[PDB]
Amino acid sequence: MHLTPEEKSAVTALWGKVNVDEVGGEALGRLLVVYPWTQRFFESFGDLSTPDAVMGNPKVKAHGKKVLGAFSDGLAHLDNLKGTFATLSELHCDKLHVDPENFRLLGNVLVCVLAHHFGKEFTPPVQAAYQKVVAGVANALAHKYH
Amino acid sequence: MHLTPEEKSAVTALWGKVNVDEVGGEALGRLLVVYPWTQRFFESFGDLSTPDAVMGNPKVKAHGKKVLGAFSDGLAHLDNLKGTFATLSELHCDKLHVDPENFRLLGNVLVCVLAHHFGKEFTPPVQAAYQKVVAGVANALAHKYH
Amino acid sequence: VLSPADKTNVKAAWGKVGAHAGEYGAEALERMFLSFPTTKTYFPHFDLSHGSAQVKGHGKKVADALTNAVAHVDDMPNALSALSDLHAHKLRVDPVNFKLLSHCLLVTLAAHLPAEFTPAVHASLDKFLASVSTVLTSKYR
Amino acid sequence: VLSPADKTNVKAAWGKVGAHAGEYGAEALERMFLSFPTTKTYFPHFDLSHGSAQVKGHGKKVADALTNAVAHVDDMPNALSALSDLHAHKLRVDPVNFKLLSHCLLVTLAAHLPAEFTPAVHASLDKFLASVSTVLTSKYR
Ligand code: HEM
Ligand code: HEM
Ligand code: HEM
Ligand code: HEM
Repeated sequence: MHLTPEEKSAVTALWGKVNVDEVGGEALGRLLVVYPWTQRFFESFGDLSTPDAVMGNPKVKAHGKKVLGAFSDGLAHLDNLKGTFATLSELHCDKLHVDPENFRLLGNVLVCVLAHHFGKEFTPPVQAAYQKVVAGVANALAHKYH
Repeated sequence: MHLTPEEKSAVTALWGKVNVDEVGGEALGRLLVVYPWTQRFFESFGDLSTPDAVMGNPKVKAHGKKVLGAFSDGLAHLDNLKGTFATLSELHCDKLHVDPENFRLLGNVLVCVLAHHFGKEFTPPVQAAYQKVVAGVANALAHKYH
Repeated sequence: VLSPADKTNVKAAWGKVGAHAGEYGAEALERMFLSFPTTKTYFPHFDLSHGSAQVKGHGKKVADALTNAVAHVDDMPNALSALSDLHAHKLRVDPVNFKLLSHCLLVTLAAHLPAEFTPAVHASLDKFLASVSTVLTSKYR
Repeated sequence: VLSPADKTNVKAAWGKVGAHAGEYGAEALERMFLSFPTTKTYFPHFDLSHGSAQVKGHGKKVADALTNAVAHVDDMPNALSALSDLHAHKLRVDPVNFKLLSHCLLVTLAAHLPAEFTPAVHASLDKFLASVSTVLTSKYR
């Protein structure tokens, strides 16, 4: 996690404009459509057989909002990602049994979603900062695995 | 490194039995044969058309000993891999233009050669400590890339 | 394998790119160089500053090769054969790098095609770039 | 693609494995669980302690599917279609993990077959495990 000060202002500046509820549902939904194997964790969510079934599923949207709410909260603690996500790391490992590669896939999908929403505003340098942030978050969510 | 004392000592005790000249030559040679694209950095070493020519190539052998020699000296700085390999990281990036993914490939090949040499002694717990060392070294070697 | 629907999605999305391919290629490359700096090790002979002519020129070459694969979507291993030889025998780029460029191409398309970059299309494009990458890497060893 | 020399190399090495296949499967899994703890997330229902019967039994199944792949080396997709379906639609193991098991299998082979694990054979075995992995993940999407 080497975020220069200017990288950090870029990340925070953009994040200020995000509707986390909406972006959360899009990112989780697209993860499940593009990388269908990630659906293994959500069998209680009902119908996930087509793109519209996944994107409009109320459980997928509510879960996306929850995932991204916790992610935002992490953007307020960029100097202590490990500490911030420690109990979630443990939970994902010991209770939910989620392969940490899933955090990396979600990070990449989140980057495409941000690109989709912001267009030109998501410049190459802004992307580069966000790539360090999603990797830092993925690493923090994995740090308690054993 | 996040090495445990029993892990640290498992690494160190095994390493004291290693013939660095032979293992270096074998690790670098296997790298060029298993992953042929890695030959791109060694056009001036001569003939590398066949495994026999690669393994018998004296420049491959001498380069292998040099690489493992530096790795060897790094095993005495486990609490500070980043600082030990900093100048080397810079050289690999700025002068040699070596994709760090190559460091990972060599690490894995190196682990296979240790197993080949030590057999029964290269137990699953001993492998796990070495996998951590080899990733640690790769990461230290890539740290100054920009 | 690409399905009928994938092929349709890719031709549709690439059709809207049209005469922007080159520009999008160069932007994909710049994104890659900045987000994944290790990829710069393959271009030591290029000037990589913003707006560099070598980057634009190479962007166009990449985009044209992608355009050719879309035009021969049912015969890609044969349409990209020469490029496959070049990458395996001369350039020898490590396979992990293909995923990095593919991701940056998707970010670039998302940034420019807001109406066409639906979930289904994103899925098809991702599968397409992975098949291209597989072909380009098929003769490595 | 597997060359004729590769098939010969792989058949020879696996032939020597012989009746130890099951033992080597189990040892490869154990090395994977220890070296790459994230892989344990796919086996929360197993007792993963040293010498557990679940690991042994699973090691046998893995080893037997590989024996079958070696015997059907020229027709892998067909011989493994069922396992390919299983991994794609039920188990849904992330593709990155196949590399991790493959590496641990190689280390196991290197450790038990010193004379047979030559550079050329090491190369062929790695290509073979990669093709098997490709096949097992070919229907994921
Ligand atoms: C940015 C990374 C992520 C963050 C910050 C995050 C955060 C959270 C939070 C706050 C919860 C609720 C915890 C609770 O119930 O006590 C949760 C639950 C869950 N997460 Fe994660 N998550 C992330 C990524 C993922 C991904 C990629 C997957 C799998 C593809 C996943 C799978 C799950 C599952 C299965 C649950 C439980 C759902 C249920 O209630 O049945 N998470 N996550
Ligand atoms: C364990 C990881 C590695 C270590 C510790 C290491 C270390 C070294 C050292 C000490 C040198 C001598 C530099 C000098 O003369 O000042 C060197 C040179 C070099 N290394 Fe690495 N190396 C590693 C891996 C690799 C790999 C994987 C590659 C490419 C496949 C590579 C490519 C080179 C090249 C091309 C040179 C210059 C050789 C020449 O002068 O012709 N290295 N390395
Ligand atoms: C989508 C995948 C890719 C495609 C379609 C593609 C296509 C091409 C094309 C058309 C050329 C020009 C060859 C000629 O002059 O005819 C080329 C060259 C080249 N590519 Fe690839 N490429 C891909 C990915 C990559 C990646 C991932 C790298 C490494 C990061 C890479 C590195 C290079 C290099 C160094 C050259 C030579 C550049 C020069 O010296 O002019 N390519 N590629
Ligand atoms: C070398 C490639 C692999 C092959 C040939 C292979 C083969 C098999 C076979 C034969 C089965 C048993 C199906 C049955 O009971 O009839 C199986 C199941 C399974 N495999 Fe794969 N496997 C491979 C890689 C992996 C990897 C990398 C993982 C995840 C880390 C994995 C996870 C599983 C799991 C969780 C099961 C079900 C275990 C159970 O509940 O008994 N496999 N595999």
